[PDB]
Amino acid sequence: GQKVHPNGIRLGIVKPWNSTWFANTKEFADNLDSDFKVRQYLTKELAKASVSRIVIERPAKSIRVTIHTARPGIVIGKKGEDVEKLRKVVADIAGVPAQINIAEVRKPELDAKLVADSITSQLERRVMFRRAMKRAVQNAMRLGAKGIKVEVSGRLGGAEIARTEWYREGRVPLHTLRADIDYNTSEAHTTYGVIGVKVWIFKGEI
Amino acid sequence: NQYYGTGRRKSSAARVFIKPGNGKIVINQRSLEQYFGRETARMVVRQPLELVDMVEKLDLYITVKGGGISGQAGAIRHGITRALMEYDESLRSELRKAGFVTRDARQVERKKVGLRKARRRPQFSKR
Amino acid sequence: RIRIRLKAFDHRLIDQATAEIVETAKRTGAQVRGPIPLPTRKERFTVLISPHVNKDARDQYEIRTHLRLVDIVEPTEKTVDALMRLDLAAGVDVQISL
Amino acid sequence: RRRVIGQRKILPDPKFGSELLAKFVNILMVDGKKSTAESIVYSALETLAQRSGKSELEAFEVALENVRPTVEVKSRRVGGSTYQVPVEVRPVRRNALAMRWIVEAARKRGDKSMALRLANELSDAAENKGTAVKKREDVHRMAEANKAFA
Amino acid sequence: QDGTFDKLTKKEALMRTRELEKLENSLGGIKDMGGLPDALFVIDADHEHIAIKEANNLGIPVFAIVDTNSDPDGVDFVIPGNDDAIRAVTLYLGAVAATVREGRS
Amino acid sequence: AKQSMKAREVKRVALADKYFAKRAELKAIISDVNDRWNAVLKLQTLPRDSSPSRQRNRCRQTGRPHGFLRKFGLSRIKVREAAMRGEIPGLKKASW
RNA sequence: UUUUUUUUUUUUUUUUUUUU
RNA sequence: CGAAGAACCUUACCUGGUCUUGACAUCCACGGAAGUUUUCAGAGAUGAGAAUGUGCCUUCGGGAACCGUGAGACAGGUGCUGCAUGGCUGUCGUCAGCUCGUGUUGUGAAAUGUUGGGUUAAGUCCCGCAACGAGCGCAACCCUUAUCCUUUGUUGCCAGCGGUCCGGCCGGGAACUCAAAGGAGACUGCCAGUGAUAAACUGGAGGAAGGUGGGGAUGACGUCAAGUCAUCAUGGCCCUUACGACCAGGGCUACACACGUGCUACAAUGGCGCAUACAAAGAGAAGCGACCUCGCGAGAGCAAGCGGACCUCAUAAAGUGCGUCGUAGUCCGGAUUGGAGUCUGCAACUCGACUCCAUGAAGUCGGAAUCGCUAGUAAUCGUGGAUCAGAAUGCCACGGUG
Repeated sequence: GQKVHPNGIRLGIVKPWNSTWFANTKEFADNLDSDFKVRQYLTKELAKASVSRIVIERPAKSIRVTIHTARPGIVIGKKGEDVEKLRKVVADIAGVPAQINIAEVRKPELDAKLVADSITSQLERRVMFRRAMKRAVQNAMRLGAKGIKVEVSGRLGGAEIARTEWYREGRVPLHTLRADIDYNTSEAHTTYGVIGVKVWIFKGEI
Repeated sequence: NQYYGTGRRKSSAARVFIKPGNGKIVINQRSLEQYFGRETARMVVRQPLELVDMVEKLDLYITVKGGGISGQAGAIRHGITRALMEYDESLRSELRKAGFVTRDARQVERKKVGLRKARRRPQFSKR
Repeated sequence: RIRIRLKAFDHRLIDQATAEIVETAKRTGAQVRGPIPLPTRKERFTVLISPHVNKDARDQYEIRTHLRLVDIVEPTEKTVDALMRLDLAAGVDVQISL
Repeated sequence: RRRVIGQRKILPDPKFGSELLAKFVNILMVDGKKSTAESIVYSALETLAQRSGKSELEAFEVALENVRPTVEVKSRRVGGSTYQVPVEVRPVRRNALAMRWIVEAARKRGDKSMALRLANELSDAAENKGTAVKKREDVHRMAEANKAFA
Repeated sequence: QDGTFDKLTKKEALMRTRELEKLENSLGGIKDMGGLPDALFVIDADHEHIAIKEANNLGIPVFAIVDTNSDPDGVDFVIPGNDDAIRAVTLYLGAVAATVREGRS
Repeated sequence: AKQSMKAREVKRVALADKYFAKRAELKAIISDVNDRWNAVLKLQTLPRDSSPSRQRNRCRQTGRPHGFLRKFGLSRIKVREAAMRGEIPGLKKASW
């Protein structure tokens, strides 16, 4: 009956930031404003292998962009011509340069997010994804974790249908600010209305 | 050589020294009876020194920064308790046996939401 | 009595900075003051970082924000000059202004 | 309620060493202001003394003898209906109750100033004539009598 | 087996010295249990109670010294005798305890 | 009255010196009760629209005037974010 | 196993679909 | 009430004057340098004129600051349902919580440890009982104390002397308040009584608290099918010639009725007239302002200062010493009404808010029966703040004779 972030409340304790930067008194507004826009652009570039962690550092307002994706080799490009492009279009909004750094998602099966991006991809096939939903969780759980609970709310049937389903492939200590746990999301549609999946990945105890 | 004390009661904000002999009680530049002349509380400020024969052996000098005579009458009590505590270890027993050693710290588990007393827990003879 | 009102976010940084003056601005003139504090802002800090609208994720921090008077009894150039040469130590806000 | 923490300790009076005189004026207050009211009650013990020119403080007890009660009646319904049943007020409640009866007469009692109400009312008490004696004696005509109906 | 059980706070460690007091007195003859029992040797039927029920549910061998209140059909082995006190059990046990090691061969 | 008179204030707010408070520094001295020239004030009072000190104001961080807290530079409805980014430095557990 | 401290208080309308 | 300003006011609403891409904001099409100053009209929106101006790159290209008219796309509003849901808050709650990963007596709504003996104020603690233990409440991190410990000396701040031209004045040094950062010390500790030398409860060694020492605080599941539906955050659904946005007016208060919330007036445990002893809680450059000039005063002027003990707004009211009434509707009652004035304003008058002198409506201790308020707590005894071009008696928080 509660949804409860383990993440965000505990930045220094095994759960690092989505952004760590410093603006004084007057200079905060356009930084923050750009912090939605460069994020917007990056994820629609990355979606061909998603983005697990989207890490906006700002060493001097100018932006040390640090992007965890499953396949770097497609945003590197045929070697360097999309790394030019990105660094242009993420500096442009900010008015200041943006140093596009990659990282590789170290096996998508174990991740802070990519368990939700696997299940929400299936809703683009439009057929009965249920055949593949418990499966695609249990696969990723043979390659990592100790428990996971998964929730789907959305338009998942026909004509006027909106209902919500819940599933438990292991136990979940719900908040514990010491544990290795991750909370996260991802969002789909199916020509009728939203399908928004959420996760609690009890990876390990401490 | 000399001794000292300080207090914080209702809301004084006063000190005291002790000097070697002749038995008086001044407040910067006037005597006790001039500063407290009708305040029914005037009697206590010298009372545990007169015991131990102050007249040729101790002498007293009070100064002030929040006048406040109805609090000062006891702020001086814990103050002169301090002064004595280095002159004579023996009177720790006296000062304690007559209360002069105490200072203001106690409410009795009072009102926070509406119930008069609020620490004492729900209570029975088997339930 | 010209009051150089040294401050920092942390105790560690203002400590290093006052300790240079109480010695070096003292060299041939004043008994220069520096440890003497002000209403040091030991409060609690709350910014939202909730990844959606769900329970809390407003991670509460603590601060020092520690502040002191450096005091110089006379402007006497042949003793103070090291504090004006200390300009390079940008991280401490000095508020000399009086 | 299990703890023995109950009542008010205070210090005695500034002249003669009694909790009696302290508590007496520490009911008479009617608005707080303590110190000058303690000075008026001192003048009350002097305006008593003008009746003889001796130690009339020796007669403050003698008067209060006719005004200390035994009984009080409290809220009691324990046999399906009003059933009093006085029971005694304790040894320390004896003259503390008498102050209330002296004060509740004094408030309006008509004499020449604030001291001369309490001087005369404790004169009357000495002679058994007192308003405070009559306020006592009415709860003796009432409660102390229903000791034969309990 | 070392001294590290005494860490943290002495009351956080005496919380477990009470756990010792309540567990070694109740499980001290079975501190390992890496696999299930294979046979049950037993001297009561109504206090011990549960033991004969668990055994019979699982079809386990049972060796049981018993009296005139019994139900012999719930044991593989009745041994007819005085149910209680140290004199009666001690007649049987110095053979039982020998055999369960000298028969190993 | 939502975006409103902003278009009318913006064209004359910045000149409240030229309309009065520096144009006054000779002729307005005589013109006072303390100085009694009765002829004069009544022929400086004509600008009506700029006529300072008057400013309808611009609450900026709220798109419309659901009031404006002059102690704080924000709208009357706006307080709750300051527990979630610190813009009111005494916003803590309530005094009731 | 004596158990009358007054007798009464209008209809509604809550009610998160569904096979499992 | 929302409304913390229903007479420019965040506009209801009564209207009239404009509109329905409207006030605000884009992507291309052809083009423009951006603004200062009065005069007459007009209730405001808006209308009719007269003068004065011409910026930065500079590929003379493309445009910037920055203003246009013309295209196609195209703009919006507290409208409540708790019932798609998440934050958040509450009075219940400082109960020591429930129900579960497995098990299994109950098919299932029974809780299944609450059972059987005893023991504590206490699910207190010895066990037992077919019951585990799993972790989120637990174990407690906290803030302010309060007493101090070092380093300190702060506009602070003065032990003991140095000058006094009598003001910590300025020499002059480090006891302590103060200011305060790092932090620290009280435990059944040892003494008597208690009983099972359990329990814990009393007094006390010793204390700045004592058996949570106090005061703030967090406020778990469970929280009424209660909210925050008027910033929430958003799923299902609004009206759109419309619930969309520009702008001048005004009138909410009447008066029979109550009924109360909030105010008081009924005189000496009162005040009245002259004179005397001590605190501070606060807010403070859309700032706060002394000394000092003119004063019957609301209220004018001069202006040092003062950014956080320096400037200022308190010179709390009580109380105390000497005089005056003599129980007297007054000397006290501001109900109020004769005139006189003001700080702003388009604005207060059929609409206020306060001032100076004349006065003086109910007044003399009211019954029944709506709950204040147990402690350092309600009589009693004050000062501040925001909304906001602004007058709340609302409320809001700590001091103190008591």
